[PDB]
Amino acid sequence: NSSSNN
Amino acid sequence: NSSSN
Amino acid sequence: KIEEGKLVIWINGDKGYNGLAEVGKKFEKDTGIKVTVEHPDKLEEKFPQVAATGDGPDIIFWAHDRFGGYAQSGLLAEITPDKAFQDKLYPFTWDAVRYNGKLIAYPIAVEALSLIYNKDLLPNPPKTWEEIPALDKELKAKGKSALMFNLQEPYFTWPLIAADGGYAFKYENGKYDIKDVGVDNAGAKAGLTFLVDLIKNKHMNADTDYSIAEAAFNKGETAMTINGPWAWSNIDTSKVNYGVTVLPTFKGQPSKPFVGVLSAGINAASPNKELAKEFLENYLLTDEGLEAVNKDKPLGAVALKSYEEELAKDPRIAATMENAQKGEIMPNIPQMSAFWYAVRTAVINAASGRQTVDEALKDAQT
Amino acid sequence: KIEEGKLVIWINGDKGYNGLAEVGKKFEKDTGIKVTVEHPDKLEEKFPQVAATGDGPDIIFWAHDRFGGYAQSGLLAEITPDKAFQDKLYPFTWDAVRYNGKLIAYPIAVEALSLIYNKDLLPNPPKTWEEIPALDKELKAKGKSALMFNLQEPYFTWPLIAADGGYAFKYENGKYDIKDVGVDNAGAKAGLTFLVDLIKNKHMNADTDYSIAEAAFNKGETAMTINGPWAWSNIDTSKVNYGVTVLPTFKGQPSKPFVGVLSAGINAASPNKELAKEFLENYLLTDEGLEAVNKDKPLGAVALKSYEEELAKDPRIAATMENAQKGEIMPNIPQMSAFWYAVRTAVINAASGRQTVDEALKDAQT
Repeated sequence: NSSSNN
Repeated sequence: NSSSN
Repeated sequence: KIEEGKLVIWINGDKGYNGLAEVGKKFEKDTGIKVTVEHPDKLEEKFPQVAATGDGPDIIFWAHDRFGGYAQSGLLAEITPDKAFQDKLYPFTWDAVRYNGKLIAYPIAVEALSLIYNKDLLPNPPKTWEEIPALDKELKAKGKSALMFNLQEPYFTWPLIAADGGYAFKYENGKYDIKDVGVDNAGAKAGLTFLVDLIKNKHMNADTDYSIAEAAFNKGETAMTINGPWAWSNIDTSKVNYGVTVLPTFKGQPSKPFVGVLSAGINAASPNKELAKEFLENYLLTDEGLEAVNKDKPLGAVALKSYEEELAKDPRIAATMENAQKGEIMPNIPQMSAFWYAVRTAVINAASGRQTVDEALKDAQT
Repeated sequence: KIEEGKLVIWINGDKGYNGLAEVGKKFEKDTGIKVTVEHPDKLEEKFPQVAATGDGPDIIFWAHDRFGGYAQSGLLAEITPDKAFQDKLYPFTWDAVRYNGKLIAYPIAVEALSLIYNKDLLPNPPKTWEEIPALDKELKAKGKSALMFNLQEPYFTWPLIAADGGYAFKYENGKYDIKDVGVDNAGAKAGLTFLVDLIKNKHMNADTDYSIAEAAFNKGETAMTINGPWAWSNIDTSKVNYGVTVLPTFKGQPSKPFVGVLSAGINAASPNKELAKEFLENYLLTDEGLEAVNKDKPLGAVALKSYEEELAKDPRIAATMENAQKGEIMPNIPQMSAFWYAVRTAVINAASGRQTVDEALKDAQT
């Protein structure tokens, strides 16, 4: 989740 | 003299 | 829309908003410009919405980590104080509010969490987290607890998670790599595991929040708590004989709190930008201005050199600085909101038993 | 020659240079650089000579009239404080240091001459210049004199010359017209003629200078004098019971003193421009900074709003403001140097009878 959406 | 440099 | 000729300011209800209002009153007396201070709930989340339509407050106060996201959305006005003014504040505080090479807010104070303890219940606070379980057992037999703090906000648990190696985003080549997260490495797992075990062994409750923890410490029910400078005022009122010191170490490593720079940003849609700059530069960022806010609720270590020198003598400030130095300044990138939401969910799910520590963090990583 | 990592400041010897030096020490302990305050004689004339080449102070203090000439010669560094800082000072003070659309100095104080009188010699000061001759005759019988002021500097006689119509350069079309000088019109002739007659009738000596006048008044020998705020310190020490009031009128018209804005300019050749701006912006232009200078020698009315608020209560300052309002701010055009030299000669020559008033003023006009 921390690394998500661009 | 007032208008001089 | 935002009314021209007045200033509306938003600041968290835990801060010295009444003190800030006094600065606002001085501004109005000198300029005739009304200043209204408000403290909405979840203001850091409300601002983006209201500022999107072109509304909201003229000035918003919050730790710098949320400002990058605001700037990326173009919700903040660029500030350009002369170099002389910039010299009145510590260089690193300006870096905290610099996004894409532009200053996007005025730094106000440097906040870091510290261990706060009751000297009448524990004259010598633990130097390590590993000592807390035994200490709680002892205190429990006395009708008291060892430590209580807000488990609902990741800000408070992060110092323990980062202690043995956990981290948010890897910083390399002069930039943060959003794709390289450290919330699920060996160190992060060890830290959250220790916290969850404290819960499993009845040394802490998974439902403990800010209010509960504050009440417990101010009423003398728990020997320690973890909080910031703003909390000192309420403790002074409770008359508890407290000390503020370095956070306990974990696995021989110091706790590493995420350091926040309380900052004041100006709404890009505000028709009062220059008025806002004059209020912040000429009134708030002065010894008298910061003193007014600080008297209400302690700001901790301030960005204004002249005033910090006056607060340096305070042992509570020295402890705040010691913890700040052991931790790290939060990045201000837009991804910080995703990071905080992710960790919040991980901690709550693991603490409540909804997920194993390892899977909760694996999901936070993703 | 010049020196980097250091600040050399020049200011007139009658001002509070010791007080300014205290502000300098404050700067030194925070930045590490030493600040040297000096008060050379005729510094306003030496500055252009040394600055023109490789020498001179980093910062120069003087009334704003001389700065236009310095700027035109490229001797001053452009100042660009942010708009917020500008709002801490009155707008007209910045206009006084604006040349060719650029700020070339930091305004400090607003200076105007007032009538200073000894209440033990003259309980009620004269409202008109025409009353002085009779007043002097009365005092002469008691071994005293009515009035004594510095006749060697035209600044002190200008209020009388301008009272009935005299002026320096006419202002029209958004600029001073150097081809329209009013030092020889009916009003100017009447004013200087009155002064020449006062001397001819032995009511004042043509050789009276600053030192002579100051000693006479502070020793209680003369009932009145004409001077600025800086002179009040020496009078307080003399224990003389003095008052500061509006200048006498001439031909029913109020005297019109030329108002000077004491300003601080930075040498264009200075390698310490940023340090100089920090000293002026962050240290001097603060309540504590101006207070230190003011404590040594009164600055009179100040450009800084916050401090003026505290000084406006002083009846002596009120008198200063009243005379300033009846006068006019000095132009800062390059021709001011010539103007002052020309009128200085005219007044001295006419007062001593070495030139007729008409020829003296006609020459000054030219």
